[PDB]
Amino acid sequence: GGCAQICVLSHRTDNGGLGYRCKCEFGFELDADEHHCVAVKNFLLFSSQTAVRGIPFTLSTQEDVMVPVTGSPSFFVGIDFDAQHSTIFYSDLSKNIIYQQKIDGTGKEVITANRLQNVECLSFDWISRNLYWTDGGSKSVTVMKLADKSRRQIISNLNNPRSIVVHPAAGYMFLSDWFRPAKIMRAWSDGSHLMPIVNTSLGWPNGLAIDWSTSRLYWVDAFFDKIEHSNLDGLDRKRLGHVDQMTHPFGLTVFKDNVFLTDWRLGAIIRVRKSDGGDMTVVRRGISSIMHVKAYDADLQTGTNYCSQTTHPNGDCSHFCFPVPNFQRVCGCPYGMKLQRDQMTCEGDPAREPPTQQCGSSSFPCNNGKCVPSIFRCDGVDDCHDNSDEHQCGALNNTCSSSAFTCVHGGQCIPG
Amino acid sequence: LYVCDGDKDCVDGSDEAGCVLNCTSSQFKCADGSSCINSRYRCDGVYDCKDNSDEAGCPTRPPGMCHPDEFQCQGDGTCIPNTWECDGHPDCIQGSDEHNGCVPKT
Amino acid sequence: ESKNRGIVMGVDFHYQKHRVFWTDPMQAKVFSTDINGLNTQEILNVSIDAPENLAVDWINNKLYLVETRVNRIDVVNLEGNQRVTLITENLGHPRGIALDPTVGYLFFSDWGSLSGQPKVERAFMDGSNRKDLVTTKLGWPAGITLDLVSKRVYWVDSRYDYIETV
Amino acid sequence: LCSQKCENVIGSYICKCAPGYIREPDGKSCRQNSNIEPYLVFSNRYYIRNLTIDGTSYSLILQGLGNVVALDFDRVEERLYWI
Amino acid sequence: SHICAPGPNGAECQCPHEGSWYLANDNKYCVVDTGARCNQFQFTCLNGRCISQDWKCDNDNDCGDGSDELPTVCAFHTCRSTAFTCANGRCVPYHYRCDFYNDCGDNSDEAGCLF
Ligand SMILES: *[C@@H]1O[C@H](CO)[C@@H](O)[C@H](O)[C@H]1NC(C)=O
Ligand SMILES: *[C@@H]1O[C@H](CO)[C@@H](O)[C@H](O)[C@H]1NC(C)=O
Ligand SMILES: *[C@@H]1O[C@H](CO)[C@@H](O)[C@H](O)[C@H]1NC(C)=O
Ligand SMILES: *[C@@H]1O[C@H](CO)[C@@H](O)[C@H](O)[C@H]1NC(C)=O
Ligand SMILES: *[C@@H]1O[C@H](CO)[C@H](O)[C@H](O)[C@H]1NC(C)=O
Ligand SMILES: *[C@@H]1O[C@H](CO)[C@H](O)[C@H](O)[C@H]1NC(C)=O
Ligand SMILES: *[C@@H]1O[C@H](CO)[C@H](O)[C@H](O)[C@H]1NC(C)=O
Ligand SMILES: *[C@@H]1O[C@H](CO)[C@H](O)[C@H](O)[C@H]1NC(C)=O
Ligand SMILES: *[C@@H]1O[C@H](CO)[C@H](O)[C@H](O)[C@H]1NC(C)=O
Ligand SMILES: [Ca+2]
Ligand SMILES: [Ca+2]
Ligand SMILES: [Ca+2]
Ligand SMILES: [Ca+2]
Ligand SMILES: [Ca+2]
Ligand SMILES: [Ca+2]
Ligand SMILES: [Ca+2]
Ligand SMILES: [Ca+2]
Ligand SMILES: [Ca+2]
Repeated sequence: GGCAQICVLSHRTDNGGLGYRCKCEFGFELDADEHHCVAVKNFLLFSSQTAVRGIPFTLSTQEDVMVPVTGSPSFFVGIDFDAQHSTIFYSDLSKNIIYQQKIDGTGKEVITANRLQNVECLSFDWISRNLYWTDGGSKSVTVMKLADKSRRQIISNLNNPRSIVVHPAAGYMFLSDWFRPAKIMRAWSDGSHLMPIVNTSLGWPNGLAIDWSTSRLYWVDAFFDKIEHSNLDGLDRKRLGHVDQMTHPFGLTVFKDNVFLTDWRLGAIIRVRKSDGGDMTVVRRGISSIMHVKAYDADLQTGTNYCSQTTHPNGDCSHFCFPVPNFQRVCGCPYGMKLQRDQMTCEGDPAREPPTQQCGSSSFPCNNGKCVPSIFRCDGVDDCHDNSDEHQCGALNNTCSSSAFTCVHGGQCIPG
Repeated sequence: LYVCDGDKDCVDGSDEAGCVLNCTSSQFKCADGSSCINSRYRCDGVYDCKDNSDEAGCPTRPPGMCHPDEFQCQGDGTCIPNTWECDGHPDCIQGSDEHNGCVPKT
Repeated sequence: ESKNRGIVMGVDFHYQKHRVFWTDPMQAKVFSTDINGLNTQEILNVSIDAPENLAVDWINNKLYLVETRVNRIDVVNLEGNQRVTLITENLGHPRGIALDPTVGYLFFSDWGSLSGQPKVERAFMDGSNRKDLVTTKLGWPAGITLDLVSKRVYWVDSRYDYIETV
Repeated sequence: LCSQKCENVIGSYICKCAPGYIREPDGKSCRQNSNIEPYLVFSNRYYIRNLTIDGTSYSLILQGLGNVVALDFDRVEERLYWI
Repeated sequence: SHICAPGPNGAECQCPHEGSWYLANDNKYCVVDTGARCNQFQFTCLNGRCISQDWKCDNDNDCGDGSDELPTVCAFHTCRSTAFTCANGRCVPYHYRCDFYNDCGDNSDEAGCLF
């Protein structure tokens, strides 16, 4: 049909009597001639109990831009994106795993499955290619480097941390804690400094967003039901007008002249203007347990910093490179390691940070970096989603669980 | 149970014919008569039934002031919970909720 | 026979290729086979977690799927290697799908749209122009089929317990 | 020393505004937070008059009365009473 | 700077008896007393002059004499986290790294550059 990617039948009278139309595969979009395809720049992402999926910003079109992410069971909460590889990162609480996946559905990989309890926010730094997440069970903020899969925990002893956003150009990290007294906190990328930038008149600061056209910070509060925005020092502060039915906001993002918001009580996505509020538009309704909203933008992830310069890569740091304010870099080492006089380089620290075993005593270590109770080892079902636990069981080397049932001739075990 | 609930469970609507809604005291009824909804949803900021009757007849904030179960901040004219006044933490912009007039907890 | 404790939910065929296609929501998979029972293959497994019904287009060699985890109507190649989503807007409980490639019409049913109404609906095979074909005296429409010589649509309802034609 | 009310300290004082008011960075002055603008109402021999506190606007509430010596108002029912 | 003694917990420093003196830079340096004592976070040179501490051991002569660059300082000084370090035991700002200029004692500032 002269189409670049896909040709689909229409009514015989449609398209001037040609009877066909052209469509582009996931991750692609249609161009002015309605025949050729171009790669998507802008689309919105949102997460919910059942699914993580993305939709276009033009409300005239309401068909998904990416292959939806869904599994059995599912409870998605935290999401971020990587544009240079057409990838999204998502966290699942029903499995306590963080995954990376491609918007065409062709790839799925596990970032980590180890020592995640209540992860309910992900942030991604694209100059250094670092991933940050918040956990409310361990009450901590953790950072990982994806090339080496190197892990360090940089903030601890928080009360109820919820949301984290990272700014690579400014070298700042922002965090929110909603245990009374609630606070919004600023840190450096390595977590070396930490200070509350907002602690007055905050009840439930559930969500944070960054505005890049102005270098400003936005937060939404569910106790007082308000949207506020400030400058990154917290010293200039303004409040947007009353949103019509917003009564328990949770998630926030900012794109061009608009601010996008999610409400639990409505189970809805709302769009208003970031300067004033108002002009309420409802993008979706009836979403079962809607959690987070995030904006995919390839242009946002353009940039350079001292960690990314081609003539001296990774800031000469061996493991971690962190941007910090006033356009300069810092180096870090993973958990089992220490820094050397030339801070570029790392060494091993068995004194202060010895090695640790994967899962402790009363659990089975699964090959994907996950821990499950010993009773589950051969109960007949894949309690570890790599199917590690049910591997080579019923054989003479591994007898089966008392909860399971065993097949007499076969020596294979099935749930009771 | 199907004889009158709200759904036409058979073709001609023999069920739901001639009913009068009689929901219990734990619920609220809406002005045009179409729906009854639990009490928690009355006066919650969300229009839970058509014609907005669940939110129409609701208390409002007096002009420039706060409810008797609230506290007001001198520096910003904003309302916070009564408990927040004098609990060691400055909630107001100027921290006026932690004034010198309060007494300790042993 | 459904492997690995699965079931067969929806079935559709292609005649000039000797193929039969079916859906499994317990395995979350879509399968194709030759009508002689040989040459059996799996063609979609990435996000079809609760399929119900299939339709096939024999003029353009396309396969249409109804999905309910995320309410979707999707279009693929018989091999599974190209994919599009056509209808997403108001689907609450899509259950039935039927096609006429000669005229270029798509018919589908929903027993609980997000707007609240049960619906039987007509569309263009690309999803462009949409029309409500039945809304009066309609309960739980579960299946649609077409008569192509007389150009009639037949559908079945399980709440009001009838089989009816337009 | 303070607009509205103030409270004693063993070596100093502090200033506070009543409900419905905001305290400016002066630390000693109060401003009113209602969107409603105040106005003045006064009664002449034959008339009741309406005036703005900035002196910009003058108006008549009622005319042709005999000798209006006293006024008062009621907020609850939005009423005006006179002798 | 002048005289050292092995006191408890470490070394102690004393200045010559020949005049009026003052102790600076963790009392490890000796200065000749005329007042004019300097502010916090600075570094001082024996000619009685004060500079921003970052210039310390930067391989540049900040003062009328090289007190800022002496081994007595740079054997114990450590480079800040946001800096770059060379085998010389010297610290340079990172943007100088691979700038086509030396800025260290060795070629290390420009060593290994991918151009
Ligand atoms: C609240 O934030 C201000 C910001 O300057 C800070 O000075 C103060 O210590 C903070 N209060 C608490 C209890 O952390
Ligand atoms: C409503 O319920 C009350 C209490 O059972 C009963 O007395 C009354 O007759 C009922 N009215 C109708 C119309 O059902
Ligand atoms: C999905 O199908 C492809 C193609 O046959 C196969 O390689 C892959 O293993 C399948 N994935 C799962 C999870 O079954
Ligand atoms: C005039 O104001 C009174 C105030 O109590 C009100 O009751 C009445 O309805 C008003 N009438 C008109 C015509 O506005
Ligand atoms: C060991 O435990 C520490 C502290 O919890 C870290 O989680 C570390 O990641 C663990 N082990 C390994 C193999 O890194
Ligand atoms: C077989 O091993 C399982 C653990 O997988 C249980 O411990 C079970 O009690 C064992 N049973 C026998 C008979 O050894
Ligand atoms: C709310 O109640 C107050 C009295 O406390 C006033 O009557 C006001 O007019 C009411 N309505 C609004 C919108 O504030
Ligand atoms: C401690 O609290 C008790 C509560 O009954 C009393 O208020 C007591 O006066 C307090 N102690 C002091 C030292 O004031
Ligand atoms: C030198 O390094 C030590 C750690 O070995 C301390 O961090 C000290 O603060 C550093 N001093 C400077 C000036 O960088
Ligand atoms: Ca609320
Ligand atoms: Ca198991
Ligand atoms: Ca189990
Ligand atoms: Ca009924
Ligand atoms: Ca309500
Ligand atoms: Ca307080
Ligand atoms: Ca006094
Ligand atoms: Ca120097
Ligand atoms: Ca150089």
